[PDB]
Amino acid sequence: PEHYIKHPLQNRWALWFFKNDKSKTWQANLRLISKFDTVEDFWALYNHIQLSSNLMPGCDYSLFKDGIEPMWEDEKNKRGGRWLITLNKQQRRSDLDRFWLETLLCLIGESFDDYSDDVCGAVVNVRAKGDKIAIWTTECENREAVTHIGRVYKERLGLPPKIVIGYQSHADTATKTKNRFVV
Amino acid sequence: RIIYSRLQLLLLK
Ligand SMILES: C[n+]1cn([C@@H]2O[C@H](COP(=O)(O)OP(=O)(O)OP(=O)(O)O)[C@@H](O)[C@H]2O)c2nc(N)[nH]c(=O)c21
Repeated sequence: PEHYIKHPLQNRWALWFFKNDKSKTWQANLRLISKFDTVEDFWALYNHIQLSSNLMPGCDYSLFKDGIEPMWEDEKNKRGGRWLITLNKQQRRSDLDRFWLETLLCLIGESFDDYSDDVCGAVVNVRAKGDKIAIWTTECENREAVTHIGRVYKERLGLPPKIVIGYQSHADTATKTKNRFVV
Repeated sequence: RIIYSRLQLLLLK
């Protein structure tokens, strides 16, 4: 195999940044950082930007398929939901960056086999109360696809069987949250 | 579909 060709990704992805320093409306604080559709370009971007652990509390990164905005209101997210990884304060140091990188690799590598098309993106929230990472999927009622994605993710993060993770619909998250599924 | 294992992605860094 020749080596002058970049390694294309199945999807083009968009990286977004959030910091609550521009507007009192949530959506106006989102910044598109960049888009990429090869492995080499992914790494160029990843190597240029801060580790999640070095961001100020209140910031997010989001990696979404190009065409899907990183918000509940997108056509591909409104009926969807997320698998949620909740981290304690000490895990900012031990696990946040490695879990986020593994999440990015899961996404860009199409690691969910028959159900990769149900994946919309992923979000990391750096927060003083405890950081969160999540994979967002398009349809909270597809039990088979959602459960499969969760099991892949748990395996890729190396979480043991006694650590249970939960899936919440965005419709439930947005209302004033219960798990629809656990793995 | 274009799939990459974890190893493949890291080698290409
Ligand atoms: C992901 N998202 C977050 N927000 C707003 O940002 C707030 C914080 O949502 P957050 O997901 O950033 O979590 P945080 O840990 O800061 O607080 P919590 O999850 O509410 O406990 C939400 O309550 C919404 O007001 C959102 N507002 C809209 N309209 N759409 C979105 O997709 C969206």
